Amino acid sequence: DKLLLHVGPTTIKEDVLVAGLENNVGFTSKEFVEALAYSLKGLRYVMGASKNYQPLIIPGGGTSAMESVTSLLKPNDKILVVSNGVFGDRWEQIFKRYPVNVKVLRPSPGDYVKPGEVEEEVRKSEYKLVALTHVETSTGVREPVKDVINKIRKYVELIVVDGVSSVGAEEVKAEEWNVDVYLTASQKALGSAAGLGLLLLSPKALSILDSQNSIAGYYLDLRNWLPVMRGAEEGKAAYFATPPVHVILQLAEAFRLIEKEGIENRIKRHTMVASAIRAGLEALGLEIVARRPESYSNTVTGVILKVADPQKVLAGTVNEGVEFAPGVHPAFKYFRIGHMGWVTPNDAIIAISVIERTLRKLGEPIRFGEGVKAVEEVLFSA
Amino acid sequence: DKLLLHVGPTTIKEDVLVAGLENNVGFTSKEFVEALAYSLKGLRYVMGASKNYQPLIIPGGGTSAMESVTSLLKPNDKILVVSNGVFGDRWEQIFKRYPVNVKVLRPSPGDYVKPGEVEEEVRKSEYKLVALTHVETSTGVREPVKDVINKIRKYVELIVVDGVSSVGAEEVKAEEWNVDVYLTASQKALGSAAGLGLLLLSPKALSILDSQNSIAGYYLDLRNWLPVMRGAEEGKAAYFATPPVHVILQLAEAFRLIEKEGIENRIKRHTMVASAIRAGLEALGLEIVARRPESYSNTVTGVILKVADPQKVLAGTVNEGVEFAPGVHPAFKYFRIGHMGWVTPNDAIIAISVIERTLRKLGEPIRFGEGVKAVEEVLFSA
Amino acid sequence: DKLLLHVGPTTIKEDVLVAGLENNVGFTSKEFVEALAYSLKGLRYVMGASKNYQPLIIPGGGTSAMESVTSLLKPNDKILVVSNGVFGDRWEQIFKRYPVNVKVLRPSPGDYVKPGEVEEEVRKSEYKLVALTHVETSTGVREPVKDVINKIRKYVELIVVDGVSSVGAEEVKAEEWNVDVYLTASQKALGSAAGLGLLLLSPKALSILDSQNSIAGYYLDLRNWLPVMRGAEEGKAAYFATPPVHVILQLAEAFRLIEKEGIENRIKRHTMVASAIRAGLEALGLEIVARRPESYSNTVTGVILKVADPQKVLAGTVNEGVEFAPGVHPAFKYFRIGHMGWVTPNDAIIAISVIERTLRKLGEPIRFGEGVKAVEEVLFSA
Amino acid sequence: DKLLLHVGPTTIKEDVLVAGLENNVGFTSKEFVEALAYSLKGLRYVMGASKNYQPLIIPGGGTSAMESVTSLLKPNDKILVVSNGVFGDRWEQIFKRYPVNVKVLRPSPGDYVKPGEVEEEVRKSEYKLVALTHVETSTGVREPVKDVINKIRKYVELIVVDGVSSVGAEEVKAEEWNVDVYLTASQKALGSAAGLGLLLLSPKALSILDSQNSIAGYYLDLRNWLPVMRGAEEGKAAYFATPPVHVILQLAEAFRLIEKEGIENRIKRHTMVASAIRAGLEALGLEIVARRPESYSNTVTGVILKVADPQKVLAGTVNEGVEFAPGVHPAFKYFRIGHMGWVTPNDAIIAISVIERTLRKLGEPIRFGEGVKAVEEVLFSA
Ligand SMILES: Cc1ncc(COP(=O)(O)O)c(CN)c1O
Ligand SMILES: Cc1ncc(COP(=O)(O)O)c(CN)c1O
Ligand SMILES: Cc1ncc(COP(=O)(O)O)c(CN)c1O
Ligand SMILES: Cc1ncc(COP(=O)(O)O)c(CN)c1O
Repeated sequence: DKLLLHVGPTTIKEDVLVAGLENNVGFTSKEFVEALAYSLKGLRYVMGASKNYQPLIIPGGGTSAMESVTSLLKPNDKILVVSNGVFGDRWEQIFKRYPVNVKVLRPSPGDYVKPGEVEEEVRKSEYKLVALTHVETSTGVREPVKDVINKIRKYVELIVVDGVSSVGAEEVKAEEWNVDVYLTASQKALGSAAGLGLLLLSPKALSILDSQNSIAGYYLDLRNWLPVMRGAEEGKAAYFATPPVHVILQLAEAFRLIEKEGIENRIKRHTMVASAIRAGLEALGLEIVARRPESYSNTVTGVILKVADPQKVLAGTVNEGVEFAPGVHPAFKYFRIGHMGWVTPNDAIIAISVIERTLRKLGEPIRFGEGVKAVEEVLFSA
Repeated sequence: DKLLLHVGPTTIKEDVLVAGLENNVGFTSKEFVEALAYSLKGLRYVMGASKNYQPLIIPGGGTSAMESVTSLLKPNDKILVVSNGVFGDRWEQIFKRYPVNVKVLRPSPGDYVKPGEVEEEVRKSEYKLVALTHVETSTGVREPVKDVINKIRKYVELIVVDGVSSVGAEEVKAEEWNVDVYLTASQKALGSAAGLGLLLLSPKALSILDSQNSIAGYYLDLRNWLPVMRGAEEGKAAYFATPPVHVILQLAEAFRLIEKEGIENRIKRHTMVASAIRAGLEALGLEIVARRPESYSNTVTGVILKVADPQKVLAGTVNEGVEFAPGVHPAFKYFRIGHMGWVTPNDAIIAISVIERTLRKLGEPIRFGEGVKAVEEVLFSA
Repeated sequence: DKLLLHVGPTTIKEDVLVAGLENNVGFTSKEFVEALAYSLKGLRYVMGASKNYQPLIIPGGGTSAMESVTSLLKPNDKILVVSNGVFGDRWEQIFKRYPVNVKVLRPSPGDYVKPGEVEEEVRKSEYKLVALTHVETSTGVREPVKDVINKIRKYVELIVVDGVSSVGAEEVKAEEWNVDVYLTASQKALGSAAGLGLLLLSPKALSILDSQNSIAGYYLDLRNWLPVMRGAEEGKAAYFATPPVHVILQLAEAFRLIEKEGIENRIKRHTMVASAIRAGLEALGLEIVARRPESYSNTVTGVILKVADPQKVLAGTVNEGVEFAPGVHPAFKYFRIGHMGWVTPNDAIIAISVIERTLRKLGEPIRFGEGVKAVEEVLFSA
Repeated sequence: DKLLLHVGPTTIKEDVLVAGLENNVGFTSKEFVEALAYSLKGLRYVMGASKNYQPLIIPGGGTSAMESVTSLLKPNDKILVVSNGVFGDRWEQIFKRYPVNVKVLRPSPGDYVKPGEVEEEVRKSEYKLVALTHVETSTGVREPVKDVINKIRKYVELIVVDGVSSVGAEEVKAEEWNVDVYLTASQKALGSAAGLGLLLLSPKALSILDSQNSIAGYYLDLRNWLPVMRGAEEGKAAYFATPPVHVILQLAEAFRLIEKEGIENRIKRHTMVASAIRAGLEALGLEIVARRPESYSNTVTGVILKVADPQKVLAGTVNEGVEFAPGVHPAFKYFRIGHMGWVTPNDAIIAISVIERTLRKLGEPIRFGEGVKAVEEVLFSA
């Protein structure tokens, strides 16, 4: 019966996986072209953008989408990374491989960089590109990206947001907020199979691709994928390199279900489920990793353990039918709950119940019983 | 009932697709680790290599596997590409993005570069790396890789072979032939879902990764994927970047079926089917694109059309229940047959039958009836 | 790659089987009710009947549908069975269990009972019920049911036709021809999973169910299933006994595909494929079991073997990737080809090719080569 | 994400459904014969019986298996039915169609017939057959079958038990308890797809089939299915009437999983889950339909509603992601929980949570919060 409440893949709807069972479909096939076109439109929809913004779906995942941003860069370009933890630091790790200049702002552990501190930095020095993380998966911290952008937009040429753990769950307004690259992956809050990175580009980013050279490699140069994406939307097949055909069939079904629910409702569901889970944790007397309550993400929650060993908690919860994620930040001793994608009020009950039973057996100080009760309470106020 | 006799994906066995229907599996899951370990061993098996050779399975496909070879290179390295057509030329297109020096040898259209000509060139200039294409998909031409390598091995540091349209269908002996990188994709003669590049590295290539810097980017630096692969074989999960989890489940099932059939039998099946198809084409009085009979690949055959329009043949054959591939070489007017993966003697009958009926309707001069008869004859001598 | 060219199940379309993958559907579920209603309408469509005719879908298959006809009978009722072989004789075997009087007409082996001979019998004696077989699966013989009925309609109270191997492949006009019960199964020319019998009742048969007692048992009394069928069409769930829920989901998808193709086209496809196969057999110099050419059914062909052992032919063809059916009539030494459901021109080529190769190996006198050629010829005249 | 906590089908494991995706399997196919043989052995295993007891798997379900017991009867035979409700009464409804004499014992509503009362009746009159219901699905009442049989065995010729809602969940010892027919269906505690009745016959029942005539019809005469079952176990195909081939593939996979878990563990799991659910109901202050605690079945629990309308509860719970079953007994106002098959401790938490939230909204007097707490408590004492 095992539940996957991990950081992605999470539990995938059966209808989504089943869409990948076509034994005679390839990259030129009519069924593929249609699924690709449909998914490109789905991307515009979940990110809040009109047809002026160009969607791309490329092989790999969040990390390949991130590296592909080098398609917009030239040697010696100046980049500012606003990093709240592991995945903010990945921008720096990627850019270390390229002839570019990188400055990184970091907050105290588990905190977030204030919009004021980013504003101050973009006024001090001239940046070609600013990189933000919408939800930092290592700590469960959501950056106030709208607030940051409103402040910095006029000082910088390009703004990119890693929405890998946010798109499909948190409010995203790529066009309204004037983001140049908003990216995500297939296996998180979109709730589909892994193997794709997804990007939405502003007209300004698109102009760079159409008119300038870049420092990109071959596979991850977005100029190489553009003909494939443009073609698909005009109902034509084009070939750059073979895409994950069947993973894209599954993505199109995920997007069908997302449009059926509606993005607003889907955001509200994530807010409810996450608040319900956080109520349960607090009632138990457990501390959340994220330092600032306004930054509690609706996809990931870090749970601090004062006594028990996170490793044993994880081994134990799998035994009781839920796979959670390990905590990977040197400043904290914790584990993570992934609550995203197709997550329901019932998943919130199971999560807090499995946490209660596992911690009681391992001798972590908690208020047994209080957790599920607090969850039920929040779910009732729906 | 439509047949996919394309260049990859081709028709995928139902058992293979079904293996991807596990809705609660992620990159740390025990089921994933096991499928990854199993597939890594399968790779050693289909490429003819002992445990001293290191397998890697990365996201994307043949093009990402090819680009990842930059992990073995330094600025100003000298590379020789032996190119028989489109996919040989892709090596040059990739290496144009990197600070390296590239020389390319090309034969007459539809021919292949003789081992003597490669020998001569590696004696004239000192090369860090030589790139070969086992089967050139654009023309259906198989390079005598063993013969080339026996001649050049002592003159060059590193030898890589693009086995994208050969591995799982043609004889491959990576260790015996002393190849440093043998690569392929998931969606060709392996007969699985698209989304993966596969590589097998010699101890010498492995030593470079373990001890030297390179010109690689981030996502395609093989050093970043090595911990994941090493870990999986020791039954441990490790994370670099999310792999196409469910595509890997499918690959492990493909490898289970391959081991059941046996690699030698599988090679024999491809040889039979391809010879049977070529007999049918010849009986019809159709010319094959590949110039030299010793190079007729057992995965792809280019079919020259003297009168009818290839585009119309393709539209027509889909109507009669087979999707073939377009011919993409400026020197020829043709279409391509993909005969690889799970292909059977019965697929050979259908292919030549659908070709007969389609060409008859479009007015291409052929000997009606003779095709299927010649196919049946070859199949009967099994 | 094995082909199932048997008498039912035959090869099932993937889309049909996949429709059965819903892990949370039961007999009251909205998805089930909808599939049941849809299939009941599909039944009216493939049998040529308006809304005045009542469809029923019951558990089991052709034999349970046949036995359920006892729902229309009283003790001492007089029945005439027109039997062309094994499945005509099944009517008598069923009715032997009931307090009824049965007379059977039979022709010479492999022949059919002429409409004149049935007319003569219904004039001599008064019958409550006449039972016909549309296609007799043991011999491949199609009875001219329209001609029989036109002659006998005025002399008899009730006419039932076993369309198990005819519905979905041969012309069926239940209302126009004034049939009282036309029945079939799910696993034949409808091309779906086994586990259901299907019946279409005239207003006169329906009046019997609504107003009279019968000799029926419990499970197979159609009066017990009527509330379930009527309910489903009015969008309501009702319970008699648990039906094969998921088999019914698959049937609804089969009917979706049938309506997409159109019944007329589907009949034409079966006629083409069967004629193509018969041309191949004749060109080979093989004799067909059915004695009279006007009775050659378009779903089944019996193939006489003069020398080889049918058992060995069957073992051999499975080896070459096609499962045919055994010949089970004491008067003949033969095997059977099932060509029904999703059968295509390509299946006809494979069938005759596999027959040629298998017979050549076993030393049955045939004209090698001529078979496939004659098939191709008929397919070309499409 | 909807849960099916109904009376059968319940939620089916994905592995089980997937086993039915084989598009080229029929009744003579080697894959079918193997699945049938395997399932017949599985039946002996879950019912506690050696090879002397004969398993049969027939089309339809529990009602067809029940009617097939007429295969053991002769005109004027005397039958005693011990009926605890709806499905006990079905025995009488079936036997009303046959030339037999039926006496029925019934207890007060929601109670059960004591072994003493059955003993008294079998001493007063001589009975050919006694029919028992192991779990009466309408009320959730388990009959102490072992105790009844120990008392009556010497006074009656044949004993049959309807184990439709018990086999795979409750202890069953058919051989040790000397039962002549123990029957069930595919879609209940076995957790597979609907479409099959399953029966296990004693040597004495088998002797009747082999040596005597009966009052059975045709399709449900077990003598007609015996050659099919005997054949399959000796690895040979035989044909009586087409079985639900793909449903049988699924059943064999269900039995594979059952053997993996072990029958004793599976019984313990059902006991735990059911006790946990009953604790939750009691903590809420809800009354259970079953009158006598020793008879609380571990597959079904009737829940009495004092204020709210059962119909609205059912409509509401579907909305909150669980489908339960309606209450169908004139003496009570209630709904039913099905907790059987693949049911887990986590399903118990969800069930009582969904019940709490739904009842709170409809104004049924309950102790909010107390339910889940009591469930968690029982699960923790595992
Ligand atoms: C915020 C964030 N950004 C980037 C990534 C990298 O994504 P991927 O593993 O798909 O390459 C992740 C990893 N889940 C992530 O959570
Ligand atoms: C010989 C050859 N090499 C490289 C490639 C590129 O592979 P991919 O499309 O999977 O990136 C192909 C494409 N079929 C190929 O056939
Ligand atoms: C003509 C005919 N009638 C009746 C039947 C009985 O159908 P079933 O096996 O589904 O009970 C068959 C068997 N395929 C048949 O071919
Ligand atoms: C105890 C009992 N016996 C008999 C039956 C009848 O079974 P079916 O609906 O499969 O015919 C049922 C129905 N669930 C049952 O629960």
